[PDB]
Amino acid sequence: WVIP
Amino acid sequence: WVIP
Amino acid sequence: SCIQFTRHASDVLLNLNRLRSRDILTDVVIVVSREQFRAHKTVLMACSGLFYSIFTDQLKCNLSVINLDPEINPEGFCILLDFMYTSRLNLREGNIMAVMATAMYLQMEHVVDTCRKFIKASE
Amino acid sequence: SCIQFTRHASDVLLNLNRLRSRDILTDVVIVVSREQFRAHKTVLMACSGLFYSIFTDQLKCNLSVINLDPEINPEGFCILLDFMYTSRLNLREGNIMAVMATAMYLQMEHVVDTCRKFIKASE
Ligand SMILES: CSc1ncc(Cl)c(Nc2ccc3c(c2)CC(=O)N3)n1
Ligand SMILES: CSc1ncc(Cl)c(Nc2ccc3c(c2)CC(=O)N3)n1
Ligand SMILES: [Cl-]
Ligand SMILES: [Cl-]
Ligand SMILES: [Cl-]
Ligand SMILES: [Cl-]
Repeated sequence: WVIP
Repeated sequence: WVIP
Repeated sequence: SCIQFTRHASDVLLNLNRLRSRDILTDVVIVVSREQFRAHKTVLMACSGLFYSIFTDQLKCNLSVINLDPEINPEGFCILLDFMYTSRLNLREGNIMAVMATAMYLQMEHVVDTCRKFIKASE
Repeated sequence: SCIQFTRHASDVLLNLNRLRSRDILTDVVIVVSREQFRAHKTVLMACSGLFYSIFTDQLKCNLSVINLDPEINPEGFCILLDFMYTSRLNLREGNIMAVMATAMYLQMEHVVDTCRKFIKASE
C-alpha cells in the first residue's frame, strides 16, 4: 500500500 | 513497454 | 520472449470503472440493507473470494440480484466497491471497523491486512 | 486521502484471465476466419476502441457472436486477445505485420505505436  |  | 505494457492493467481497470459509472454492461445488483449497487460480476469475482464463490455456483451465476448479510454496512460496501474498480481505499478512523468487517465477509485479504495494521498502530 | 494497493490492477487482470482460461462468465464469441475466441465483452471494450464502439451500440450490445472483417488474421487476433488479458505482447518478426494490422482495426493505440517503432528499427 502507498500514498498515491 | 518493458522486458518483463 | 513477450514485451509488456506497464500501464495496461491500470488502463483496463480505469475503463472498467468508466463503464461502471455510466452503468454500461453491469449485470448484477448487490443489495446491502436496502441500498443497491450495480456492478460487473467478473470484476466482483476478480476482487473478492466471496463473489468468486457465488458466481462460480451453477445456480447463483444466473442471479441478477444478490442480497448481502444484514450486518453488512452499506458505506463499508461502497468504499470496497470503489476500491475494486480503482485500487484506492478511502480508509478513515470513522469507517475502518466497518471496512475491515466488510472486507473479511467479502474475503478481500489485502484490505483486511491493511485495516489490521492501521488498527494496531492506533492502539 | 485514499491509500492505494499497487498490485491491485495486475491482480484483477490475472483473475480475469483465469476466468477466461476456464471459460467462466464469457459472454461473447469473436469469429475470425472460422476460428472462434470466447471472451468477456467488458474486457474487450476496456482494451479496444472497436469493441468499445460495438458493445455500446444499443443493438450490438446484445449479440453473443461478433464476426470480424475477413482480412483479419486469427493468429494476430489471438496474440492481441492474450495481450488484453495479460499486458504481454508476443511480438515476433513473423507476426508483427499481422499484429499491427489487427491492432489498427481493433483500435489498440499503444500496440500500434510499439509495432510502428519495432518496424522502423528493422528498416
Ligand atoms: C483462486 S483462483 C481465482 N480465479 C479467478 C478469480 Cl475471479 C478468483 N478470484 C478471487 C478468489 C479469492 C480471492 C480473491 C479473488 C481476492 C481475495 O482476497 N481472495 N480467484
Ligand atoms: C474513451 S472512454 C472509454 N470508456 C470505457 C471504455 Cl471500456 C473505453 N474503452 C476504449 C476506448 C477507446 C480505446 C481503447 C479502449 C483502447 C484504445 O487504444 N482506444 N473507453
Ligand atoms: Cl435474480
Ligand atoms: Cl484485497
Ligand atoms: Cl447473436
Ligand atoms: Cl493498446
